[PDB]
Formats: sequence, structure tokens, C-alpha cells
Amino acid sequence: VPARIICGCGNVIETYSTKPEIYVEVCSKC
Amino acid sequence: VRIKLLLECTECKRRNYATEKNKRNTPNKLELRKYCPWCRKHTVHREV
Amino acid sequence: RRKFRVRNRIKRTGRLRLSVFRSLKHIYAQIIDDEKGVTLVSASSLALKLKGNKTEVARQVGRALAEKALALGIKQVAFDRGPYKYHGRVKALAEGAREG
Amino acid sequence: PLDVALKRKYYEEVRPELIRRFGYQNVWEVPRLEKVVINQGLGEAKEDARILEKAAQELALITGQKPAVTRAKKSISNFKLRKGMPIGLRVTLRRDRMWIFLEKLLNVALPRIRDFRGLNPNSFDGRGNYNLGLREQLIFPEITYDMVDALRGMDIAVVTTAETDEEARALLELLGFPFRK
Amino acid sequence: MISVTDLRPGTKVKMDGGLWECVEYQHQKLGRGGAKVVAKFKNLETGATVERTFNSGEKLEDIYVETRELQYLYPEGEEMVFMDLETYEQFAVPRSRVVGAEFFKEGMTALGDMYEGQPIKVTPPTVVELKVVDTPPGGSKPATLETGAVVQVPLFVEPGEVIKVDTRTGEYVGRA
Amino acid sequence: ARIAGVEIPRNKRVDVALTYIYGIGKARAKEALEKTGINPATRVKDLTEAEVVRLREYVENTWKLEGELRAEVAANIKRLMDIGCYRGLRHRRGLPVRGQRTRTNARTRKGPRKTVAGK
Amino acid sequence: STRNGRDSQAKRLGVKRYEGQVVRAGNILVRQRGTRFKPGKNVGMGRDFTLFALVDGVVEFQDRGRLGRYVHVRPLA
Amino acid sequence: KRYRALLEKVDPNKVYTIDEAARLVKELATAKFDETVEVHAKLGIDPRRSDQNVRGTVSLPHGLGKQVRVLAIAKGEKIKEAEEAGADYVGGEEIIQKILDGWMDFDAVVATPDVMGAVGSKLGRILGPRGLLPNPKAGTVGFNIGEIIREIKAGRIEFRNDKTGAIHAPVGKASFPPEKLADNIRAFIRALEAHKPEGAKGTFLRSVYVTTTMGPSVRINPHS
RNA sequence: CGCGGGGUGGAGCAGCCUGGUAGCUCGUCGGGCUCAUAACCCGAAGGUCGUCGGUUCAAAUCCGGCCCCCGCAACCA
RNA sequence: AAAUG
RNA sequence: CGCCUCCUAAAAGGUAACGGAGGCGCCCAAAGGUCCCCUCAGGCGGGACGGAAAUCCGCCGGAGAGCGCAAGGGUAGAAGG
Ligand SMILES: [Mg+2]
Ligand SMILES: [Mg+2]
Ligand SMILES: [Mg+2]
Ligand SMILES: [Mg+2]
Ligand SMILES: [Mg+2]
Ligand SMILES: [Mg+2]
Ligand SMILES: [Mg+2]
Ligand SMILES: [Mg+2]
Ligand SMILES: [Mg+2]
Ligand SMILES: [Mg+2]
Ligand SMILES: [Mg+2]
Ligand SMILES: [Mg+2]
Ligand SMILES: [Mg+2]
Repeated sequence: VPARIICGCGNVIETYSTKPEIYVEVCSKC
Repeated sequence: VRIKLLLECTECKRRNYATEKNKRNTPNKLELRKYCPWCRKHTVHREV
Repeated sequence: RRKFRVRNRIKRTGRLRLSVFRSLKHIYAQIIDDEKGVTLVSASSLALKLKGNKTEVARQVGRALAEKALALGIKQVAFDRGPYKYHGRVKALAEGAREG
Repeated sequence: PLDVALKRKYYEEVRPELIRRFGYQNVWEVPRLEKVVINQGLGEAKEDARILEKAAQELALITGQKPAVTRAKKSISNFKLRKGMPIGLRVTLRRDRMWIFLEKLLNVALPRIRDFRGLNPNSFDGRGNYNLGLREQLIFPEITYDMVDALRGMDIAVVTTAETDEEARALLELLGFPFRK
Repeated sequence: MISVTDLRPGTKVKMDGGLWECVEYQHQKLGRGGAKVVAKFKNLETGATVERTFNSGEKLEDIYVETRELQYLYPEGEEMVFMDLETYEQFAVPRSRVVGAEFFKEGMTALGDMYEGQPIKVTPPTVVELKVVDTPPGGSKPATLETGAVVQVPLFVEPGEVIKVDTRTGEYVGRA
Repeated sequence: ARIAGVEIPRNKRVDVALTYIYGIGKARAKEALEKTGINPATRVKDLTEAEVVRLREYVENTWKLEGELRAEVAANIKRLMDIGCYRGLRHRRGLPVRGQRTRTNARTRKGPRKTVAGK
Repeated sequence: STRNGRDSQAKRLGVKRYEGQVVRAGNILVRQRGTRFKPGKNVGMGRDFTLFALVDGVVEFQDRGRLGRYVHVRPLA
Repeated sequence: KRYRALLEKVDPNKVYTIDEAARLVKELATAKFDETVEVHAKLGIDPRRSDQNVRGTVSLPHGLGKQVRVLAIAKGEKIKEAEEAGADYVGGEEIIQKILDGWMDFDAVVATPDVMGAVGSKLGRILGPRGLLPNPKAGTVGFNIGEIIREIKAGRIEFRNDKTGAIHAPVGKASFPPEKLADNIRAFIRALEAHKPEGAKGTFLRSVYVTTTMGPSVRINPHS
């Protein structure tokens, strides 16, 4: 199933895997 | 051997036998298979 | 140093092989007689044109090899095909008293 | 799913470069991705009833492919466990599973790795393929800190139809693989 | 039925209806007579010994008294039960054939002389750990160990304190 | 509750929870909360993604710590691998380097014991 | 006083019907341990690797390079 | 009273022929629940003769069910075989903690050799005098745990001689189809007869009966 | 020249058939009791298991060759 | 109960 | 002191010695039928805990692996998994 990457560093990522409820506390922002 | 042991097979209520060799300890604790009797043909077969 | 062994053949003891070939687009099949190294009967897939299913296409080339065969004395053979996997593509064709 | 953010990027942003870069002739001939493997040794099929399936439903929880439980081939006195069954866990990623994975890895995963100052540039070498290891497994999104009794590192091996490292290097590089450079 | 010329210390055999084990063996062939085997033995259960002599012929009758390692489980009647931590069989050994059955412990690993699946000698180790559950906090005082037996110990050793005791002398050989 | 370098504290007030970091002492933790106006007493188990995020904001860039500081210090100590700075020639031989009594004590910089005989 | 002096009763192995000899169905043609020789035309082999005629005929020894050695039996034509 | 009109259903002098006590064993038992048909027999041996004690189980053609909670204490995927076998409770040296401290809601207890060690080491005295501990003779130890667990449900029950020199064992339920229990009995005898300690002087089965869980016990001819 | 057994912490002995475990007593060093020394009490260190090969997933252990060891024989002339 | 300098 | 393997044994078989050197008195209810699949040991890279071979990836590798046990013949176009 598709998904959403809700970091904190803004930047959301729409892709796929399991459970589109992802709080990636730190995407590619370092 | 001892852990080995000899044994035959009885047609289920009756005669005839096969006489194979079980193997105690390892796969043991009783054992039966399908085999053909001098009389009529094919059935189970228990030890004893 | 060899991908697939095959040799389901090699296990050919009973004369007259029904040698098959699984081409990406077609299917050929010959009735070979080793101990002579001669092919007694053919009948290919698209090398005869024929339909467009693939498997239903095989069925055809099957009946085509059988009929042709029979009228030559053949009537008893042994199937084959290396990676035959004997599936889908199977040509359980009528005639040819080779059973199976 | 037949297509992803990275998949596209490869086709319409990497494909071009490499060609322009090394100057390939035939379409195919240019670096593509074959498969990326991710296994775990665990070595923990010891006493106490080594279930360690959690690590299997997880390995695959972040992959989407139940892993294949490999076993010991020989048998070693030195470190207990021997002859057979015991340890081993590993899944092979291809096609779309291959893409929808590398994405996260490259976008969300590698990012949070204790220090991580890029990916050691030597792990190629003659390999038209690449290899790298991870200590944790929580580096991924599909899994949180709470749920995971114990830690679990793993090896990630990406195979490439590339013959050279430059070919391999560039590719994984145009894709998004950070590099200890 | 093994002869004698083929004995060796350690060989166990059945003599006079009893169980022994050659511990001394010396071929003797002096003068031109026939050879002779002069050995010394030890009963497997009692300690009793007995040096003897045999001609070259004379056969003896080897026995199969292998020594597996058993394990205590629980008391019952005037017996105590063990287990071969190997095939986990159950052996109900009569208090007599369990050397130092006391000073033992319901859960300790010891040794037994399996003779046809029935121990005739069950020895623990020379010294085992045991929790004294007795003794007056009062020097060389008596202390009832968890196994009911009593032992002489120093002062500092007080109730609850687990100690060591040579299972041959039942003497306090230090603390845990 | 992953902060600078995913180091995760929890279920207790942030004040001390921050301390649970290599580079965050009770001080840098009490000067870190007022600079983002959050409630010290609050349990880490509740705080706007913003409170946490802008928190992981400061922390990480406010000062270099664990991982990078941790590793870094070792290097600090390395440099004393010159030619013979007496402050290093004590670091090479696991011994205190701030002039502490050595005859006795000084145990903390020398593992347990070695004893040996007497005269 | 030695530690040896043992051996095993010889077994008499080898080809027991050479090329061009007439046999009858049944004749064991070869006795051998491994498969020094392999079955051929009208030549089944046994449990112990013993090649034996399958039909009345002659014996032929086909050497097949790295493919091994064969013993066939071309029946009487 | 109440057993009086219940006890008349037994010829104190007579000798039955299994079957005889089968139609009967049902008229003997009558309660507000299904009574299990018990069986007793004074075997000719001496307890004190360590060798002659009788520890053996038997898989029955009829009777016996999952009326038992079996615990499989093992390591590895043995658990998978066990759980799939019908191992109400599963788990190695972590479940020992359940039992060790209070827990006790099962009947049988199978296990695997590999984890068997710790078991009897730290469970000996507890389930030891309880006969629950895993023993080879009483086949509740091993690796083929599958059949094992799967079988304590079909019809395999133990029966170890007591100290008085007698052995008893439930051969089935009271509302059992006539020729089933009667047949289920010979199965029990033929196996216990089949276990005669080599040096047991005299006649073996000396007193063998057919009782009901609650009441009457008709002695029979164990060769009927 | 054969006959059997033996080489394991500093000493003297277990452990070896039933391969995965170094057990004991004394000694040693540390610390207490004494003015001190013993004793005694507390605690600790120490074994290429004679060597060189092989067998095993692994060997003190099973297998072989050597090296030292201890004891027994060498008779009819 | 309990040696010696 | 019977049985197996190799040498002696002189290119068929057979062949002695208080000649050289080793094994056996068992074992597997799968280590047996059959059908379908798979190919090794090692070696150089490459890789989190990881020896010097635990698991993974890439080549290179016709057999040096394996085939319960001695040795021999045999064998990956399987006798191996
Ligand atoms: Mg001879
Ligand atoms: Mg000879
Ligand atoms: Mg000979
Ligand atoms: Mg020979
Ligand atoms: Mg001292
Ligand atoms: Mg003979
Ligand atoms: Mg020769
Ligand atoms: Mg010859
Ligand atoms: Mg390899
Ligand atoms: Mg490597
Ligand atoms: Mg390793
Ligand atoms: Mg490695
Ligand atoms: Mg290797």
C-alpha cells in the first residue's frame, strides 16, 4: 500500500509500504 | 544390537509375518506399515 | 560449468523419442530414432503457421505430428523435452499409441 | 508498484547521465539494477528456544517479503550451534520491491545512523555490485523503537549489471546513495 | 567370557557372583611352566579387594558396568530417585546404594555404576554446596543443612548461609 | 522520543530526560527549555510535534554532542599523542593526568587489582 | 610379535566375456566395484555393478572417450 | 444409602468375560455426569525389586480425549510442531517460571531432550512425585513431539504400578458404545501383560476388574 | 629383547572405556588472630594435560610414533 | 583447650 | 586364529611369510521406493555483531567436496543435496 512520510523537517514523501502513518523524525535534512 | 532388536509383522488379528528390524530409542515406540500377506493381498501390519 | 542438466532423456531406454522444444514464440517436435541418429517424423508450430493461443497451438502441432507419424508405422513412442517440466504447453495429443 | 519516485528518477535522470557520461552504445548495455539483498546472521538460534521470527516478520515488515530462513552449512564447535537448522535469515529483493525499498533506505534510512557521514566508497571494488552494513534495524520507518525486544543489524548487498566500479559507483551515486566520499 | 591374559586394570568382570574391576594386572611366566595372570580386584559396591591368580586358559566373564551421570529428583519411601541426564530414564535407588545419600540435595548431579540399568553406587562430588538452615548465631557449632543432615562449622557461618562440605568427611570446607 | 541522534528518553519530565544525552547536563537542559518556552514538568509522553521538532532543532545545532563530541573528544585526547606532552604521557599509560595521588587510590584509572607478593 | 598379517579373500573381478564372444541372456559380462564399465545395448547391470547380458548375442566394447566405457550386446542378426 | 440397589447389580461370586461386565458396567454406573470406566489389577511382583516396577503407556483404539491440558516445554521450532500438535501451553525455560511459581492448570507434560535438562533439574521435586515429569518409559520426552502431543488426545494413557503392587487406569467413558470399552479393555490388558518383569515369579495379573468412576467394581477374567 | 601400567597447577593423586565438564590434598602469594611465629580463620593465583602426528563439528579423553617412567619376567640344555 | 622465641 | 581394503602379486585370475598398513561383528523408518527439483570443496574480492570457513553478494573453481564407518574402485549426463 502507498504511504506518507511525515518527518518534522517538513518534506512529506508519498510512496508505498505498510501504514501511510509515518512520523519519520528526520528525513534527508542533515 | 540391543537398541536395535528384531521383529516381524502380523496381518491384523492374524498370522503371517515379515520380520524386519525396528530400532528402539530412535523412531520407535511401536510401528506399523503396509505389506502383502501370503493370504489374500495387502493390508496394514503391526509388530509384536 | 553447466546450467541445467536435463537428461530426463538419457533416461531414454525404450526406443523412439518424442523430442520437444519450447521456443519463446513457437514449438517444434520430432520423433527421433537414436541408435540410428535419424529423425523419423517432425511437425513444427509456426513452421506450419497455425493459430494463436500457444498451448492450443501445441495441441494442434501435436495432432499434426501424430497423424503424420502413424501413417509411417510409428504408433509407440516415449515423450521427452529437456526442461519439459511437463506442464502448460503439454500436447496430450490424440492418436500416437505412446500413452501418457 | 510498477512505478515509484526513485524508479522514475533512474529512468529519466540517471539513464541519461551515464550514457552521456561513459558513452554507451546499446540501450541495455548501460547500468541497471538486478537485485538488492538484505540478510541477517543473528547467530542466535542458541538455547532458550531461539524463536527469533520477530526478526523475520520484521525484516519483511520493512521489506514486504517474508524472509528465507537460511541454516548453517557445516557445524562449528568453537561457537556452539552446528550441523544444521539453527540460525539464518535472508530476503532477496527484485523489481518493484527492489525500488520501493531503496527509496526509504536512501531517503529516510541511511539518514539516521548514529553518525553516518556518507557510505564508505570502497565497498565496491571490482564488484559491478555494492555492499554495506547496518547496526540497528529501527533506522527504518515501518518499525518503531518500542516494538523490538532486541537490536538487529544486517547486511545490504546491491547487485548491478555494471562491470566496473565507476559504472557501479556513478549509478548508485546518481540514484541518491550518500557517500563517505 | 574374556580370559585373563586379556585383562587390564579397569576391565570389569564377574567373580564369585560379585562385581569387581581389575586394578592390578601382571603377567607372570617364570621357569618353563605355563604362564599365569596375577591380579588384584575391587568390588564395585563394597570397597573390598582381593588379589588372585589364574592360568593362561581360564576365562572370566566380562561385565558391562558403565558409569553414566545421574541426577537427583526427589525422595520417596526409604529411597531416592535420580535420572541419567542423558536418556532421562528413572532410577529408584535404595538408600544403601547411594553413597552419602544424605549430605546430598534434591537436584544435585552425581555418579552411578549402571549395571543393567540399575545403579549399585551413587556418589556425589567430593564437596557440594548446601544451605545451612540451622545453627546458633553463637565457633565450632553444629549446623543442620537443607538436607536435614548436620555438620560442624565455624562461627560466621549462620542460618541461611550456603556453605561447602566434603561429601566424604561431611566437614565444612568453606562457604559458598 | 528520539532527540538529537535518536537517543530516546521518556515517561518523565524533559528537564532530566534531556540530561539522558551525552552533551546535555542539568544546565544545558534548563537553558534549552526556556529558549523554546515549553513546560519543564511535562512528561515527554505528550508534546506537539512542533515542541519536539523545534526541540530537536535547537539541541542538534545549538551545540555539538554525543557521536559528534563524543568521538570528537577522543581526538582531542589524541592530539596529546604529539612527541610527549606530559598530559598525554599518562593517557598512554592509563593513569590520572591531573596530578592525583598515585601511591594509593587512583584506582578509577587502573582496573581492579594485581597484588603480587611482598619483601 | 606383529600387528598385521591380514587380508581379504580375493574376489576375482574384471571382464568375464570379451568382445566377440557369444553369450546367452543372463551371462554376467563384468564383475567390478565402481562402474569401470557401463551398461550398453541389451546390457543391464546389477546391484553390485555387475553388467550382464540381456539377450543372446555378441559382446562389443565401445570406448566413449571421457564418456566412459561401454559393453553392448548386439543380438544375433 | 443408595448403593445397595446399586450393588445388587454384581454377582460377588461369579467371574465375567469382559463383554459380560460391559453391558453390565453401564448398568453399574449412574450419576449426574459421565463416569469414566476404571480398571484395576493386582499384578504379581515386588515393589522393593526396583527392576519389576511397571511404567508403560498404551495407545487405545477407542476412548480417551483432549480432556487433557498438555504442556510442551521446548527450544527451536519444536514449538511450531507442538503448537500445531495441540500444545495448549508452549514455551521452554520461560514457562518453567510459570509452573515453578504457582501455575498448575494442566495434566500431561511433554518436552524435548535438548531443553529437558533444566526441566528435571529445577522441576524434579515439584512435578516429580506427581508423575508429571517427562520420562522415556512413559513416553513424554523426545523430539517427535508432534505425534506425541497429537496422541495424548486420541488414546494413549500411562499406568505405573503403585507401591502396594497394583495398577489402575481409565479405559473410557461410561456412556460408551457397548463393545467399545470391552474392546478398549483388552487393549489395556494386552499391553500390561506385554510388560512382565523378567523375574516375576508366580502368576502375573492376579486380580483384574472393571469398575465405573463412581461405584461398583466387577472382577473379571483378564483372559476373556 | 618382550609383559602390563604410568607421564595432569610446585608435591602427591582423581578425571581418560561412557570424547564437550579440570576434581583433591598439601604448597604459594594477599588479608586477618598474636608483641611475634606457628596453628588457625578469610580470599586469591597457578595445569603446553610428556611430546609429534592423525580421527572428530570438538579431545586430557579415541588413534597411532617417538621420549623418558615404574614394575615383570630371560626357562630346557 | 591452647607450641615456640 | 573368521570377515573387508590396499600393497607384496611379476599389466587376465589366482599366489606365501611370526612380510607392510588399516578396518568389521555394526547401522538407517529414512540413510529405503518413486517422481521433480538443486550442484561442490576450495580461492580472490565485498560486507553489522562477525575466528581463520557461522549468515549474504560477485565472480573464478569439473571435481580436489560429498557419498554414516577402513581403504579401494566408483560418481556432479549423481551414486551428492
Ligand atoms: Mg599370517
Ligand atoms: Mg600372509
Ligand atoms: Mg591374500
Ligand atoms: Mg585384496
Ligand atoms: Mg598467609
Ligand atoms: Mg571361511
Ligand atoms: Mg596387481
Ligand atoms: Mg593378477
Ligand atoms: Mg565457496
Ligand atoms: Mg570474506
Ligand atoms: Mg564469524
Ligand atoms: Mg566474515
Ligand atoms: Mg572456505
